[PDB]
Amino acid sequence: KYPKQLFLESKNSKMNSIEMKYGQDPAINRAEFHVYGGVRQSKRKSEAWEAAKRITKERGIPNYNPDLHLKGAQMGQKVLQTYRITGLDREWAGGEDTPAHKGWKPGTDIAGLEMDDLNYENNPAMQQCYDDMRRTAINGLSIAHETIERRFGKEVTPETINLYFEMLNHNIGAGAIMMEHTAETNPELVKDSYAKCFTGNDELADALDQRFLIDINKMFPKYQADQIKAEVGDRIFQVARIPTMAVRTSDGGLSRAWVGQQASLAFLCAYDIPAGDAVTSDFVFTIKHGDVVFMGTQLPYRRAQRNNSAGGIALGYYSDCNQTSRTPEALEGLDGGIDPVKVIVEALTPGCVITDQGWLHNYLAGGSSGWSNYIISVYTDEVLEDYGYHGAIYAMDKWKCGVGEVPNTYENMMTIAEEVSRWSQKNYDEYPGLMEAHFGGSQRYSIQAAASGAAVGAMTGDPDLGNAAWHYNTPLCKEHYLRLGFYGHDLQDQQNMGHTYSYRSDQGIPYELKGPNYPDFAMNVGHMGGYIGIIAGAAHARGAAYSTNPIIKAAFADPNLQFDFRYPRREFGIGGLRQFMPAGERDAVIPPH
Amino acid sequence: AYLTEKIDLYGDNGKVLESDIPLEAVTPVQNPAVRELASIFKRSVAVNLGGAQKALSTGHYANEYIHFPDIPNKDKLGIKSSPGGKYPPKSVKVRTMDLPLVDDADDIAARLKERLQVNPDDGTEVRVMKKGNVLYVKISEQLANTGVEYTTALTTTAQAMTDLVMEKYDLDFHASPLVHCAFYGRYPQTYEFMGGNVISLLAASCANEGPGFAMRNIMANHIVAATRKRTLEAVALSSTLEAIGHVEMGDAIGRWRRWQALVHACQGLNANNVVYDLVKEAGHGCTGDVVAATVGRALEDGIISVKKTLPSGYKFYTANDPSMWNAYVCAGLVAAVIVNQGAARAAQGVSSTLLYFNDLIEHETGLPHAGYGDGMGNGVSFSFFSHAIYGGGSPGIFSGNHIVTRHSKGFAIPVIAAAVSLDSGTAVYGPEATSGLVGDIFGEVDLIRRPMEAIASAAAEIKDKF
Amino acid sequence: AYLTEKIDLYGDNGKVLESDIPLEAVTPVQNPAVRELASIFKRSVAVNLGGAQKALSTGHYANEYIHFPDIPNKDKLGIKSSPGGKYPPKSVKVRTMDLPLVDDADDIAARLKERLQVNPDDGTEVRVMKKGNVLYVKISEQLANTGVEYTTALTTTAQAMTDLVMEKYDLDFHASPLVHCAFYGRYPQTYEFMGGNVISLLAASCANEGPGFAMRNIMANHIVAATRKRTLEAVALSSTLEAIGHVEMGDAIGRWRRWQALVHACQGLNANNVVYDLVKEAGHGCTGDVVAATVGRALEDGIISVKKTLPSGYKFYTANDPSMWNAYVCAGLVAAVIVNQGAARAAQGVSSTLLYFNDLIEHETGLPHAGYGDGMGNGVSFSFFSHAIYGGGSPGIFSGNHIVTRHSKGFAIPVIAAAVSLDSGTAVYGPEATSGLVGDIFGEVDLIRRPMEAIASAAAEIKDKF
Amino acid sequence: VYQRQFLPADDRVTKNRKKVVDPSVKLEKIRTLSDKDFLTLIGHRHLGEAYRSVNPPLAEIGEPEDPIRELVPPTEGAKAGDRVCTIIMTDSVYNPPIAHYTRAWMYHNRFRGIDNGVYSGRVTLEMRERDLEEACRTLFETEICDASRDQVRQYTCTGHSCRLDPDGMMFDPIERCIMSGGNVVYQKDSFGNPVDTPINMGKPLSEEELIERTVVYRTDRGEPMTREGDPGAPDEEVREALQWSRRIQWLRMLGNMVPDKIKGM
Ligand SMILES: C[C@@H](OP(=O)(O)O)[C@H](NC(=O)CCCCCCS)C(=O)O
Ligand SMILES: C[C@@H](OP(=O)(O)O)[C@H](NC(=O)CCCCCCS)C(=O)O
Ligand SMILES: C[C@H](O)CO[C@@H](C)CO[C@@H](C)CO
Ligand SMILES: O=S(=O)(O)CCS
Ligand SMILES: [Cl-]
Ligand SMILES: [Cl-]
Ligand SMILES: [Cl-]
Ligand SMILES: [Cl-]
Ligand SMILES: [Cl-]
Ligand SMILES: [K+]
Ligand SMILES: [Mn+2]
Repeated sequence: KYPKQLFLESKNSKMNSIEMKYGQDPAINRAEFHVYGGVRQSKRKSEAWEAAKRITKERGIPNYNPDLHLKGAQMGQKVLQTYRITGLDREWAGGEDTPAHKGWKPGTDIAGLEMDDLNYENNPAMQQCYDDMRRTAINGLSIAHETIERRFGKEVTPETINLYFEMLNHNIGAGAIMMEHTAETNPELVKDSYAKCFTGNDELADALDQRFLIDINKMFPKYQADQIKAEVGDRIFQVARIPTMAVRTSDGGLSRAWVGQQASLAFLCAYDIPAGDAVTSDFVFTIKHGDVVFMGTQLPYRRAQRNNSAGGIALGYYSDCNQTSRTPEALEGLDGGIDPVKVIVEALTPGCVITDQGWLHNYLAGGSSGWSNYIISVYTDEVLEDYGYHGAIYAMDKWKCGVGEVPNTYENMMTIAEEVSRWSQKNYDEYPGLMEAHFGGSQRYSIQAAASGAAVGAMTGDPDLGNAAWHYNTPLCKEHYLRLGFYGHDLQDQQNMGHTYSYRSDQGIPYELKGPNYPDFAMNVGHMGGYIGIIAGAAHARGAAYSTNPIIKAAFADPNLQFDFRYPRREFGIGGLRQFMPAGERDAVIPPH
Repeated sequence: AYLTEKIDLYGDNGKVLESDIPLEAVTPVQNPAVRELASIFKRSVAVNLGGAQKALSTGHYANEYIHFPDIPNKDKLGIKSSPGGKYPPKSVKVRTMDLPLVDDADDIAARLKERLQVNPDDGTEVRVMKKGNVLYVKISEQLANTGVEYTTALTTTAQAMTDLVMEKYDLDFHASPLVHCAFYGRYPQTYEFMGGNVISLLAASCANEGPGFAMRNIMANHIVAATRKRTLEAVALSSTLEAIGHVEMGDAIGRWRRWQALVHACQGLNANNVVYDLVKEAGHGCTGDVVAATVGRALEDGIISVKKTLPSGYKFYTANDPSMWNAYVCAGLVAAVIVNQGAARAAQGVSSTLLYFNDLIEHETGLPHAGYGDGMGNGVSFSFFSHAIYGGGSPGIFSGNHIVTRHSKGFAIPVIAAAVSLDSGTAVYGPEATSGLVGDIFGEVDLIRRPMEAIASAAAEIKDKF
Repeated sequence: AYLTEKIDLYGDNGKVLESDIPLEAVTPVQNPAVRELASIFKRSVAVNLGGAQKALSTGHYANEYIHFPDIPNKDKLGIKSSPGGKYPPKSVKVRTMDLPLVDDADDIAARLKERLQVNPDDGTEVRVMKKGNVLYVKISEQLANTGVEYTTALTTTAQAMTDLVMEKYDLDFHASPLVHCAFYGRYPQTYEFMGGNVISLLAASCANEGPGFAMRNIMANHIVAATRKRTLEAVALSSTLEAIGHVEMGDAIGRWRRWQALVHACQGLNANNVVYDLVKEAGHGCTGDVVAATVGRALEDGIISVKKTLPSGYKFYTANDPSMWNAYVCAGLVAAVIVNQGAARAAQGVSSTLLYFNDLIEHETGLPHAGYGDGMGNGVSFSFFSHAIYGGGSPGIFSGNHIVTRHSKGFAIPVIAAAVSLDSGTAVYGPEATSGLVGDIFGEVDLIRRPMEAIASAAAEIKDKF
Repeated sequence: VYQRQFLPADDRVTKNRKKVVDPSVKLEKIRTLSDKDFLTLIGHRHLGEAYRSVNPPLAEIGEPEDPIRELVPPTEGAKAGDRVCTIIMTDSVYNPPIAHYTRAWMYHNRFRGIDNGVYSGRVTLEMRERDLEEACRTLFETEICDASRDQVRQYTCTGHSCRLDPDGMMFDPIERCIMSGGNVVYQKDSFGNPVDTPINMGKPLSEEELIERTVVYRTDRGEPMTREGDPGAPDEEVREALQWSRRIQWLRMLGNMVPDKIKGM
């Protein structure tokens, strides 16, 4: 009772993602090797070799040289495959121009990308996704307004708030207000930096200058707006984004400090407070410490970080910054019903790329590869997509219910995991071209685990139980193939078969609040983004507007963001096409180049 | 060698508590009350049962406005959760639960005490407070001194609470992470038990500025809350915590030990009634009247003398006892804050008094101020970072571990404690805002709330040893 | 309640040390020798007088190839230092000095002791070692317990050394920073006394992975050096440090306390001779022979029984005592490393044995391995990070606080200690390279070098209390 | 001494696993390699070359008095102080007679004094040099080495999951193996270096012969670990490997919740 696999036939464009890699039926266990010209089969690597020759001549030191590959064998003795972004043919919304690119035509595929196009090092959409997270500072303003009204003695009104925000938008990136003879920043360098606010009080929202407003009523469907507004209440939260260029000179911990300076100044200047009045220190303290929401928490000494590093971001904060939950595709994509699978598979895309390439690679390890093929596998060619939907189809038929409604018993988790594992293995076993595409055991193992957890999370609404299904895939995978992933893959899988429902000191913690500093997760690729997706989808499936923090969810519902948090697979593909214009470049102040 | 010189210890009413006390007997390395103070900070925590219960019930776990949502009205949302609407939406409840922790506080307290106790006679204490909303916990010395760390009360209490709740209510596997979160907050994703419900007076053990700083990482607001704004008790608590901290930093050693001990005795314990006498003489005046009183008292007691008269008639003074001169400046510094910030009943000028009492002293005498530069230096840094855009905050959020105020060797935070004690409610981030639970719970401990007489009585018990 | 079940404690020669010991009596919360081990780690430091003397003399201060250069031959450099060469170049000496610290070690030790001692007969000790090149220092409990931190021996010793050297040689003002650097290294620019000459067995107090981890931040190489490679004593030291650490982490509580205590007793203290018996039975074979011996011993002792026979004849076993089964797997795990890495006399395969002993156990029995996932998980992580480009290192640099190896609840690091003890010199980052001074100096402390008999004797002294 | 059962063996695939890992079962020799060819293939030392050392002979290093160490006799390589050397093999996903976790289990049951890593694409074995040579006779010459599906390769190891070449041979980027006159022959050593004469491994097995001896489950041939009617079905209706997998998951979950919860289960 199962449909044709999505990796052989995309739902609308009917592309065969696996066949396209080879021009041969992927069911056939036969291939010729050593006949591709090595790297000459790759446009990017061939172009890179030519560029490298020019670079060597200019700088006097050799660089990229494919002929160094070991023992006379250039890379490319097998097909160096291209990739198709999963699911783009099933989108119908999100066609607006963004700060990074003109409007995408929803439904348009991105196929034929090379591996190097989806390397974090080469892909500005991926870098900008992280930069947008870490340059964000979020604060309640209630205490600052209280200090002004009682200590200083001046009334706060919508008019004074509007002036405050106009001044903060002048000074957050570019300008000065109070002082003579003060240096300023070139506006071209900081055009991505701005500040807005949101509130659950609709009368206040309507009284504010809409240019400074994240409009919850406009951004979210009514049931989600209702839930978010109920949590925000009659309060005002500020969302400020410091310059991308600035975090690229330093760290995300700059954000709360920077906004502390500039918001304090905007208060002084909008309310005419004397320079050096004692109230000033309440503003910076409020912004840095007193009423503050961070994307990430600090990390301990071995991996020391201030706030707003990727390693400090809780899984559920990665879940909730993603905005797929408010898209038409997520709200009506299952024949008019909500589609938590779409939420899962989108949210896991920045989840995986940022935690594994942005953080584990570009902070904790590194090098020229970005570990890119490992992670490309989770958002391309409809493979994980097919397996995840398979579990949902199976479960909806078996339990005769909708998403989020299968009883969240351990037995039901194990049944769904057994079927999704089975289906994953059936396809890798029956399609030699797919087994060769996902040539690393880690890709295949993470994919069956992720699909299982996606199905359980979407079908039960329970994020811990969905992630329990991930770890149960360990024996199901190992006892079938007699191989798993790379040498160090199954640290967390083995131990979380036990830790998921432990309460020992550093073992127990809800999945929403786990993150890259949970010790089991602190080292290895191929996992955290899956959990992130599962958390997001579990909440979506049970009728919630967010999983972990309504302030985070609202704070990223903002069309002025450089990265489109609603459609991350698409965005990464656009970066793969070299069509994503990031923020933070220094063109305004450097020579013609 | 022992610090045998005798001092008298006076209470905050200006009357003697104990006479003829060798300086040695108030030092942290000797005095049993000072040492018990450190021990109680190490061994005491509070369990917020009301907070844990609310987090589990509503899904508002941890901090930062976190909310794990359970949706009880899924069929009223205007959504279809089945393709084509085949099946109507059914709500689930998967992140929250109602446990009667506060109602059951007495039985919970008994179970907690049994899990923490090592042996029946070991002194473990668990007290039910706030109608069952809070437990005060003091672990035994036996447990606390097992290893090398000061965090054992925190860690054992969090695990014991988690285990005993899981057991008492016979909770299912789903509850393990959620009950853990109710007590531990975001641990171990955070090093801190961030947003949890087990609270220590001490900061997380990742947070020191250097080795030995733990007893310094205690906000002035905590000290003022715990002493309920009784000025010289706040001074004594702060000064004693600083004194313990400076032993642990290694600075109460060798040719610096007497200097460091005298800061504590003279500024923190009203030795020889100097602080009280200076406030009494100058209290109807200004900072400068305290300057006059301090120099006069130093002259009267033989601590300083005229060294040279310049042709204009200006006189350089010499310190006949440099460490005692420093300590007299430290005593005058707290008196000056009491007079100046006391007159205004407003704490903010404490930073200005710290700077200009010391500056005026040097211009008046030709002798170096407290800490040979640190008193003025911290007057500068603390003033700046309590009146500018860059960082800092109001006076009460500073501590001996705060980067702005750490430098002075033990004589700066006590004047902040004095000023905040005298404040009439001019702050937003006052003790009520940052330290209310700390003051309500830990302020019930007599030694924390009223250290002066305890330290003096303990010194009298050991005085004949030196 | 007390852990009253009786065990026998055997030495590493397979002969009984003490019989009829209640499990309670070996736990860190009760056993005086275990508690004294923590206390000695907290209170002992070494002063490298030879290193301090050399740094001052040559200008090679601190670490990282730092060198503050003094140039004694300025007129031979081919430079002019005056316009037009009007005045010939003259050398100066401004960053270095020659002090006879090693030759004066005995007097220095006396001056140091006097600065550290709080009261006569308080237990402060300073011992001259290595013909004057090193002092062993143990501060008194009186000093160490003044505040809340474990760093007081480190901080007081560094300051006392600096003060006493400045005084003894009556050095000028220029010397203050340099003598400070000779002892403290880069402190306070670094939190550590980085590149200094005062050494603790414990890491800097900024470096924990979480609260309670200090006794876990001790490399296997340090443990092996201190026990001079006597395999089961290294195992006992590591296991006991882990046991203390797990108390301080809060994990030796409530329904987990017995499980945690049995890991220590069975894996770390050769309880009931299990470890020795397994090695004796299987030592001429392979890892799998230890698997057979472990399952056989669990059956013999009634810990497990056949639960179900599947149609193929394969038998699932059930744990009649789950915590004891876990502890027997932990004992088998250390025996397996001893047999496998012992046969090779090469430590590197320890990570593979950790993984596959546990994997074989599960396939053999249908019961969960050590730590319900952690034994295999750390087998995976430790194997990866000792054979890959990404991080890590050779076995001896790991510890209970290392991110790669922290997860297992107390039963992983002791097997590293066993493997490194058995290694014939196959490493370049062996105990001699990372831990030579530690082994030479702290290995002289009998309790550190030879904990098994001390723990057993102390348990026998208190056995009648439970 | 207790008699091991090793793992559940309810079918041909799992009985093949049990045979590989059970040290009492002799692995049949299926090819002969000259000493020169054998050492050339390994690539660490050639015939007649002295063993290199990493440390002095064990009797010269001053081992401490240590009663436990006494119980464990050193291997010959340990006595000599040989360097610890690595050999790497890769088993195709397509019906190999041994696969990667079975290598680890076999090594730990059959060979003394080992280090060993399992990866999806290769398996390392690291032993004192002379000890490694003895182990490699089993790895290269017995029924656990089909020349086309179990190959020796020290790096650039991709191929386990690649499609088979037109002759049924697993891919090797470096081309250390080639099919020549129906025989598999190493034309380069395990390091990809030149060899004076190719090393003949003889004929590969046919696909039906590989399937009879394989340790892997494969869905395409009709033998998945999990059959279509197995998810959620009672234990008695599923393969013993799945019964075992379910048990391990239940007991890890419950035992790590509270250990006593698994008493008698
Ligand atoms: C004071 C302190 O800030 P907080 O009071 O902790 O918010 C500290 N900042 C600084 O020191 C800001 C220094 C730069 C601004 C002043 C330039 S004169 C910091 O970030 O830790
Ligand atoms: C292990 C540890 O490194 P060290 O052993 O301390 O050098 C740690 N790195 C990592 O965890 C690297 C993680 C990314 C590489 C592995 C990806 S699977 C760190 O930087 O603290
Ligand atoms: C390991 C054992 O087979 C697990 O049994 C479960 C399938 C059922 O047990 C639960 C429902 C009660 O402990
Ligand atoms: O070969 S290892 O598994 O160690 C590293 C894979 S990227
Ligand atoms: Cl904390
Ligand atoms: Cl003095
Ligand atoms: Cl240090
Ligand atoms: Cl138990
Ligand atoms: Cl030979
Ligand atoms: K707007
Ligand atoms: Mn440009």
